[PDB]
Amino acid sequence: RGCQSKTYDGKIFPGKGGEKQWICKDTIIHGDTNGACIPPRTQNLCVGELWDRSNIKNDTKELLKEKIKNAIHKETELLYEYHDTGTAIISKNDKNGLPKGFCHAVQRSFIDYKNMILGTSVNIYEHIGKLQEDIKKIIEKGTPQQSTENVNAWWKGIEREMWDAVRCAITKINKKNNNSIFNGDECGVSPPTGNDEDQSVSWFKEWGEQFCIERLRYEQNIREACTINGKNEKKGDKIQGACKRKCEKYKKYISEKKQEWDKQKTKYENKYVGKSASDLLKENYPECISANFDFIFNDNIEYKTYYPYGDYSSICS
Repeated sequence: RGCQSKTYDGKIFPGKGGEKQWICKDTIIHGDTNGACIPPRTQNLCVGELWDRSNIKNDTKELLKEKIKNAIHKETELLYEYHDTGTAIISKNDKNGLPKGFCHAVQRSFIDYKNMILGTSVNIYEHIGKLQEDIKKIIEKGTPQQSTENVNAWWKGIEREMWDAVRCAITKINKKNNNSIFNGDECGVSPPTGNDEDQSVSWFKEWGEQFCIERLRYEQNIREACTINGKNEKKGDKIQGACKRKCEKYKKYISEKKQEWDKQKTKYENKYVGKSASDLLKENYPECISANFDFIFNDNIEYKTYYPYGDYSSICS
């Protein structure tokens, strides 16, 4: 049942809206994994074979494995379409001849599958949930007794194969264009690892890439509306028409993103002592280089007065 074209950042043209939004949950004690804000992509994860209610209550680990593989293959195929058509927010920016943001999206969904199966899934997500309980039962009955350790070992034992589903799907795309010859290793010869394993970090990094890309889109729109003629617009007396409109859209945007930033920044910096949320985003995404997060999301009252449009207050005046 299902696993259709993605819609998490809006439907693919001629499709209208249907976009999903980041869902932030109050993070209590976090000793193992978690994650503060759930990505729209994660909410659109192709589960189908696994769930819709669990559909693996009485399956064997071998059949569980084939379903996971099928889900991963389809997810990769669907994400390719979503970024290729330039519908995903992170694909809009610029563009092997892989669509912009596609590899990052696939890596993130792979990590989401891993965490959903290991039971170490950040915020107990509605659709999945009880799915993890049945996984543990299937594994416990299907493997030699030495419970969370057995599921972990099982995943490690099949991880290479699951990643090959991604590589295989990438090569299967070689039925479309001859602009590039995909060998399947474009998104990495091995699955994501390191800090990317921690779903909390993966989600925050995704939030940051999207945020920075949208910020640049607002900047371009602002520049086109506030800087023609020779220089001025709404410098003069106050902010005029088109320039004010674009600047106001940005102010509104930052206002909405502030809550998401605070929660993720706090969770990340408290778990990774010494490391800064700003560095994490700037070291990973080119789009975040020009973003001064501390300035953009400053809580001072003097800030909203002196800089009504945040970091773009000078272009907006």
